[PDB]
Amino acid sequence: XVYSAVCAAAA
Amino acid sequence: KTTKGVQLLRGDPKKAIVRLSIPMMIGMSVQTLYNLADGIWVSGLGPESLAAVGLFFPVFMGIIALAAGLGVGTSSAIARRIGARDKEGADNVAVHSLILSLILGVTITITMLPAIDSLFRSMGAKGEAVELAIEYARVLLAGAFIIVFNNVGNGILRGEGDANRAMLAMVLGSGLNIVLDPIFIYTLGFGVVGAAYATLLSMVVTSLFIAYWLFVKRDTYVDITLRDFSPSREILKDILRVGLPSSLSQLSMSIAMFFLNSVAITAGENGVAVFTSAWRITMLGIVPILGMAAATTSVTGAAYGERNVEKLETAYLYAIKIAFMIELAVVAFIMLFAPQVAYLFTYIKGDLISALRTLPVFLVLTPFGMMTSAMFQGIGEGEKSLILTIFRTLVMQVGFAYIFVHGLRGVWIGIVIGNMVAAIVGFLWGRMRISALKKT
Repeated sequence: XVYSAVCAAAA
Repeated sequence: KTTKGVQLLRGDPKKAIVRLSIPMMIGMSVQTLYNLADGIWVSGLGPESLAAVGLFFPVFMGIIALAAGLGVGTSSAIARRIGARDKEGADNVAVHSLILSLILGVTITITMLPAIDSLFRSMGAKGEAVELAIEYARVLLAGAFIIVFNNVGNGILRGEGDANRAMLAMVLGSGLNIVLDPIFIYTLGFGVVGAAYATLLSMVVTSLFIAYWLFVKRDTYVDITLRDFSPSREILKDILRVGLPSSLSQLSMSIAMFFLNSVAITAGENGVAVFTSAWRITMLGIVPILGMAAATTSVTGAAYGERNVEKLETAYLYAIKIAFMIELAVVAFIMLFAPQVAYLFTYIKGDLISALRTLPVFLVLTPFGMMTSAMFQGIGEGEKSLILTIFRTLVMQVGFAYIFVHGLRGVWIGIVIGNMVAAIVGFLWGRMRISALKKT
């Protein structure tokens, strides 16, 4: 989501 | 002047690793549940609506990595300060990060807004078909400061062992986003932009909670005030030493997934459909790891503050164990219930099983190179967590995939072996830093 990392990880 | 989270942090490292990680893994997971919801609502909107989201993906991930990265530096800096029994320093990192959130946040808004309409045209957007792309990105950038402020507030809390109230923020934000998504998109009939207003409005509420916590209630361990503010050149270097390489790291993990699809597009379109879906399923197992990594940083920082390596090594080594046994269950499930997992993500079923039986096996090796990068940020050396991420995803994961492609099984064979070596390199380098600390 937002907090934290990246993520997504979805489309 | 000592909260519960501080006593966890300043206590048994094994107890600290677990009781901080669980609410983090929860928080990280509940927000992933949102991405699946917003993922299925937007899908039905049509082909034209998904084209605005996918174009607004780099700018979102770009300002998520920044906000989160700044929060990691905040979390690590406060954790190290509290470990050294330095309240005056810990209180002063909290204020320093709050000003940085204002600077970083608003700058993202005022820099990107006038450049968002050229971004689409540069990519080759029509002007009417992707006229939603500017409208979607306009709403998000209008709260790009709130995103950062939320992350910092979250970083401040998990930096003092307050992962419980940090979890609350992750749940309240994802929950409101979840309930406002169908109302804004469908009921109010705003379409794709309604999903942006849902995300915007939900983050406003989270900040209201965050602000109420550390500005109004002030029931947090640290003291936040400007009355005798001392602009530090050292605290600024501290937060950025972890923060800036953290931002690049979170980008590099996804900026390499593009090259993996390129090696899937070259070996074509039917292969990319298999790779992308199999990747999305397997990458779900990273969410529990991320919580452990967030907890590892907090505890290896407090141990670095207390200046004892035996605690720093224990927490970091315990972190790998739990993350190993968590992935052990996850991998087995995906491999055993592969056709069942495929059915839900495929509405190429055969080629997906061939991936979900071999590809997810690299999830077991991951925690070694991940907890190391976590504690690397814990001690304050983010530049090493960055170069280990560059080595893993971009150098090994991609490099092996190209070495095997020059069929489709060579793609998963490259990712696994590449991540297998990186875990071996990462664990050894993590061990070397420990011995270097024991000799210091």
